[PDB]
Amino acid sequence: MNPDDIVVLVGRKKSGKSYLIKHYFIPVLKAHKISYIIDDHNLSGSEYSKFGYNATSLSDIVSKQYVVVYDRANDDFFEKLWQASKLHSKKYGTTVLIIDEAYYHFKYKQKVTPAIDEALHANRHAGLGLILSTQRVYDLMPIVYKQADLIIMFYTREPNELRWISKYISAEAAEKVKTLKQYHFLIYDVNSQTIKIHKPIL
Ligand SMILES: Nc1ncnc2c1ncn2[C@@H]1O[C@H](COP(=O)(O)O)[C@@H](O)[C@H]1O
Ligand SMILES: [Zn+2]
Repeated sequence: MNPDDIVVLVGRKKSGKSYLIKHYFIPVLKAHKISYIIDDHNLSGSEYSKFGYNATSLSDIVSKQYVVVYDRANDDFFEKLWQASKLHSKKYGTTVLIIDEAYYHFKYKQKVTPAIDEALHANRHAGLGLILSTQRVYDLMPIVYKQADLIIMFYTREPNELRWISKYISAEAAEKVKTLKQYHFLIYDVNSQTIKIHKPIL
């Protein structure tokens, strides 16, 4: 794998999306001593509170190695977060920014600020990987899928979703996602146009 990859996770509630982040991605990052920042929008105790230092200021995001951000509010937040995260990776080296409700920052039809643009196109220069998760394929700007290194998808047969997957990801991906069993997930490697059907994690 690669710490500075953009990984997009797509699946409904209880599909196994969060489980994959909590019991695969997070433990493997830790084990390899890859630092991470969790931009957490779910609530006392954030969904990801157990997995890092619960930051209460921008300075905490820069200075703590494993950090959880409670994102429950100004509209320039991502720009602030992004700035803080860049300073974080200068200190800790390559860092994964984990965003569990990615449609907050990368929603379909939203304007693209320079920060969002850097996040999608220059993330390796910035020393920052991304793990973005969303409920439906069509929640995010199509551009996110074009810029992804890896796209992970759980079962769906929703026709709008299949059309988006064919159009912006892979028509072959759109074929295989229809037959995924519970907790199984398709991995599409954007760079090698490779598909792998992965079994449920242990
Ligand atoms: N091996 C497994 N892979 C994925 N999900 C599992 C597994 N075993 C149990 N689950 C259940 O699936 C939930 C994950 O759903 P989600 O909120 O989409 O992550 C967990 O909280 C468990 O209740
Ligand atoms: Zn956020």
